Amino acid sequence: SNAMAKVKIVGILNVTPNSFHDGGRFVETDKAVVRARELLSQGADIIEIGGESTGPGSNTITADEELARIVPVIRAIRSSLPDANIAVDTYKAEVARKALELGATMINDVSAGRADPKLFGVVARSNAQIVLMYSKDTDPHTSFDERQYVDVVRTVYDFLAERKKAAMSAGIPADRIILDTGLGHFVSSDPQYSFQLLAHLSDFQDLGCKLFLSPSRKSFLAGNELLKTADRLPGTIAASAIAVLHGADYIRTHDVLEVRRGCEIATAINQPPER
Amino acid sequence: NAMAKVKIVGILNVTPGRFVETDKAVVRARELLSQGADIIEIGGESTGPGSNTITADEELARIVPVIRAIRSSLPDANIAVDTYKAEVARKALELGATMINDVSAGRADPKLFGVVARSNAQIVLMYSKDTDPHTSFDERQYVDVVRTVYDFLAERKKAAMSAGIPADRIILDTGLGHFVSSDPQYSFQLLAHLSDFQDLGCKLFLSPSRKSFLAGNELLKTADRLPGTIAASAIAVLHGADYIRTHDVLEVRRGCEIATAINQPPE
Ligand SMILES: [Cl-]
Ligand SMILES: [K+]
Repeated sequence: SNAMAKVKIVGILNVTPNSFHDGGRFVETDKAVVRARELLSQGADIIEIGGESTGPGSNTITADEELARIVPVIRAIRSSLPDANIAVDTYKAEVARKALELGATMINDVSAGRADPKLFGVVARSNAQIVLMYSKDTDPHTSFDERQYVDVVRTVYDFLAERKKAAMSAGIPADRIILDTGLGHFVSSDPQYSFQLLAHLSDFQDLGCKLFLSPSRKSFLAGNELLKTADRLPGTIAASAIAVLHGADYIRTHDVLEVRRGCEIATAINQPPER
Repeated sequence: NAMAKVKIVGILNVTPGRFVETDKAVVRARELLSQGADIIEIGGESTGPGSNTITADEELARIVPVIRAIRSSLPDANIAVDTYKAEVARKALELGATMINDVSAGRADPKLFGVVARSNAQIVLMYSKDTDPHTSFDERQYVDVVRTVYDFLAERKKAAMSAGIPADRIILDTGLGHFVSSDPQYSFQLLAHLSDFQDLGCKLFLSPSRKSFLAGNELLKTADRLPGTIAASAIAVLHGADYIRTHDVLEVRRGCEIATAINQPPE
């Protein structure tokens, strides 16, 4: 029949220790597992585990520290929740390699394969999907910068087409390549460009890949009131629903319950009558 | 011998119909005073990242009814106005404000210094990395942020005095957060070396006030920045701050009292 599939909701699971010094890792691992269960309980389809933040102001960490953070978490989830689908947010080949050996089935590379020349190969030799994100910066840690564009849609489309080609040349087929236009500071600290990408998201379907976006209480949702993170849930729901309406196949979020429910409405609007 | 406590400046933002704002504004003003604020700083125009310009008429429409309401209901309240517009400062001073905080340090409106010169009010000159009063998201780097900010404040104090404002009515703010840089390290460096600014001979005013430079390694959002704000505000006082601007009057006043006590020499 003509049934439109629901969007896949990607729950964000960031593993960041509280204590700066050594010790207290079992406690942090246990906390991450509890959060993973809650994400699944709220209806997340994929749990995206990351040990290194890449938003503005974020610190770079070594592959060893990154693995020390996520490995115990991945192992605990795969062991107790084997039904759960795990994605790993990393730009390092060594980290991706280990994550894939442990059962992760998706790698989300904020640098679209530019940070580590070996990452595409690692993904190619697995059956994992790769999410290629557009970023205005070469460095995987994005900057606060009010970048301007003549036409952001063209710039991002051209970048994603080139990264898709590069991934395919490295051995990853098109059916395992997912594209993310980026939103917020990854695109620009000037919010207009994020809204323009959302308006024209359907144009990206021509690249022949599933689409992944993360409005997720980002900067661009501040609006006229200059709303801070705590007040951006309605805007996050609206932007995520509109993204689904315009073609998003995956929505990444910290607010699984609410964003899943808002996106269900977008899917229902896109659902043609059963006749 | 007894060192005076810092003056706490309570933030009262009047940024959104119109009339539904004033009784609520008076209620908040009363609460700021109840918590121990010495000055109520009314601001009708946001100047943080992503903000846009509002007209002088719109700014006046926002703040004037609030100033009038506070003067009437809370006559003992000292009022400051956060504005870069001469026309707005002029009206605020006529109505009783005794302090004008200019995020542009007199650069945005060539007539603002003259307006303040022709009053008995104090002016707060803040350092901003941008010429436009609405600050940008920009990870501005510096070879020596303390030297850059010090020289900027010196030049601005000189301009204020040239316009007719005496040194005893000039207050300096190094800026913190995005005004200095979207890279947090520079805000911490200014707090470390705040005592160096005492050489300019003016009282010092700072506003850590839950700014994003306080996010730290955990990338803490606003709701979780109170401990950092308390620590930063207390260290600012320890290092020479005469005024601390905040939304959290009670807690910041109490934390700052500890810094004052640490600065109190023995008997
Ligand atoms: Cl420099
Ligand atoms: K303001």
